[PDB]
Amino acid sequence: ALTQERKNEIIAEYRVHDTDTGSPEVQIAVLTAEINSLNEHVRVHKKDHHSYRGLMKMVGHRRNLLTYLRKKDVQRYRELIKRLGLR
Amino acid sequence: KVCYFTSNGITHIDYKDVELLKKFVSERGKILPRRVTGTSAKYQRKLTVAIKRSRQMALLPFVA
Amino acid sequence: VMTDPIADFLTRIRNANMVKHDKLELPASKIKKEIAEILKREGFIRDVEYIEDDNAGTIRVFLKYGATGERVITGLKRISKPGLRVYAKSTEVPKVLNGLGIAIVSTSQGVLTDKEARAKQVGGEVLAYVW
Amino acid sequence: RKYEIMYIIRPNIEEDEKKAVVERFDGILTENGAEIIESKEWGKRRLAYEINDYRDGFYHIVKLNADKADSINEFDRLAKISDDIVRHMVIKE
RNA sequence: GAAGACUGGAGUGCAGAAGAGGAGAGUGGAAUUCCACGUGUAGCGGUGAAAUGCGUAGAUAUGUGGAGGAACACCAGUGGCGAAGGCGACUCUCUGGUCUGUAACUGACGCUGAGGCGCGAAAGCGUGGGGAGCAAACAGGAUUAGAUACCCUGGUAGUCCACGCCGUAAACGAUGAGUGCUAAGUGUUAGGGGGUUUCCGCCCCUUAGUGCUGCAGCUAACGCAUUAAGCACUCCGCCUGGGGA
Ligand SMILES: [Mg+2]
Ligand SMILES: [Mg+2]
Ligand SMILES: [Mg+2]
Ligand SMILES: [Mg+2]
Ligand SMILES: [Mg+2]
Ligand SMILES: [Mg+2]
Ligand SMILES: [Mg+2]
Ligand SMILES: [Mg+2]
Ligand SMILES: [Mg+2]
Ligand SMILES: [Mg+2]
Ligand SMILES: [Mg+2]
Ligand SMILES: [Mg+2]
Ligand SMILES: [Mg+2]
Ligand SMILES: [Mg+2]
Ligand SMILES: [Mg+2]
Ligand SMILES: [Mg+2]
Ligand SMILES: [Mg+2]
Ligand SMILES: [Mg+2]
Ligand SMILES: [Mg+2]
Ligand SMILES: [Mg+2]
Ligand SMILES: [Mg+2]
Ligand SMILES: [Mg+2]
Ligand SMILES: [Mg+2]
Ligand SMILES: [Mg+2]
Repeated sequence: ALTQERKNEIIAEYRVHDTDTGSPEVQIAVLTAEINSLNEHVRVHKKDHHSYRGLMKMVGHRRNLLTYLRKKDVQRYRELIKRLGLR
Repeated sequence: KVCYFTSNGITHIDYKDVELLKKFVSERGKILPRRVTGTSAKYQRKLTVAIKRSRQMALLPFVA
Repeated sequence: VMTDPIADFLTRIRNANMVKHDKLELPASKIKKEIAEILKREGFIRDVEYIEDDNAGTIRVFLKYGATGERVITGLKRISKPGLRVYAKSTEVPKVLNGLGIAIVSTSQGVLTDKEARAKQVGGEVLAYVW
Repeated sequence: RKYEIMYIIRPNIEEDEKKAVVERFDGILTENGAEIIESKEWGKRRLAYEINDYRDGFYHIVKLNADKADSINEFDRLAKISDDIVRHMVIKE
């Protein structure tokens, strides 16, 4: 997991306004950070399958959120995707 | 019967306290069943953890 | 409910009858209110009331029984489910129990009973059979 | 994150070298960014069983507030390799 | 279909809780086996009975010391966790899921899912290690009309660890997943609220699991019955007499 602070800087950095916590711009950023953190654990611990399932579930959830954001409002999607360096 | 730590509000069963743990082990060091001790399951788990942790440090005998 | 709320309404009424309940409350909707009004005006229930709340509102219905039970309403079924929707022409509107029961049809002038849909010579999606 | 280390020093030891081996491990924890909060000795006790040919020991307790988790590892290694400690245990809390 | 709006479905934030969930490293005590050394001496072991077998080249027994492997007594409980397989000694590092409480945030962002991709008990295969117990194949002794078996004395592959294959089972709740509705009574696990009491404590309410007994309802019957096999909606998989197969 990401330490509470490490999560909070990401939340504060990707806020669309002063008080949000659940907007897609925040959830996608946090999920990207978490799966990146899990990438190297999977790389070094290659026989941990019960955590690979969690990684796959996170990837699927983040993809669904990205699809929703793209459909609803394209400009936000194309700004955020460039900010996070996705694709 | 009534639980011990629940009555005395003891929220922590430390493994540095041999005299308290002497009550819950029989004449041979075997942990007494919860039915005889009369403690709650939640505190029984902590108690068993503490008994094993104390046994590891030669504070209590494995077999007496 | 998740997929089809009208079927949920019908099955709630059916479940309430089986154990001889007296009233039932459920979430409200613009079509459920009108179905309840048709049921009351036709004579299959006793009363309907609307209770207001924050999000959407609630509707309660008081069911009707004879002097010694004898369920006034003895059967409900849904015809046009989300997986298959059925439409009826003006000359194809079904007759339930030789007119003893009623069929609800959502025509171009609101939802109508089977009888009054044959007065305006209009048809549409059949929702439910009640008898 | 806080910690707690217990270890037993052999009985047949003299006060000077006993203090030397007491303070060597305190120093080895301080070699890394680990703040010691306590170093009190918990005293002579009689072992419930003979872990070695021995029957008694100096029980010693240390409190730490470390984060990097390397000080405890180095203590573990250089206390396992030494023959002036018979048994030790690190606990996280 | 399009343009808006909302929060009850879904998710995040904040405060708590429990757990044999998984991967890596280190450590512990009982017990079997073997080896060395004192005491001793005539048997030990084994079965329905007996024998094969071990022992005067001195065992079995008994006391001390040493070596190595595998599994973790008591706790332990229709208890817990995980999607399934499955997970039980202790400590540290890296990690996934779940529940309760709050109403702060987004505002339908959801369900199912052919083909695809991953996991998948045990036996089994390839390379390199390890081998204390156990034990397919095998040898001897017994029983039997016969005994390629049950029983007894031994015993190799394997059971263990590293990497890569295999992809099966009575892989079972013989019961696909999601949602809503429909009498009660009583145990247990993890939480929240309240009344009383000086606190422990007694009682009620409530959320999420796990057991039992039973009304309506269902079934050919046995039985299921708020953890449905009852009443309904969405999506998927499968069946159409037996043998051949
Ligand atoms: Mg919610
Ligand atoms: Mg745990
Ligand atoms: Mg674990
Ligand atoms: Mg031993
Ligand atoms: Mg001997
Ligand atoms: Mg589960
Ligand atoms: Mg708003
Ligand atoms: Mg699904
Ligand atoms: Mg498939
Ligand atoms: Mg195997
Ligand atoms: Mg092999
Ligand atoms: Mg033979
Ligand atoms: Mg054998
Ligand atoms: Mg099969
Ligand atoms: Mg087959
Ligand atoms: Mg099974
Ligand atoms: Mg089957
Ligand atoms: Mg179902
Ligand atoms: Mg209370
Ligand atoms: Mg329940
Ligand atoms: Mg239910
Ligand atoms: Mg059936
Ligand atoms: Mg045939
Ligand atoms: Mg045929």
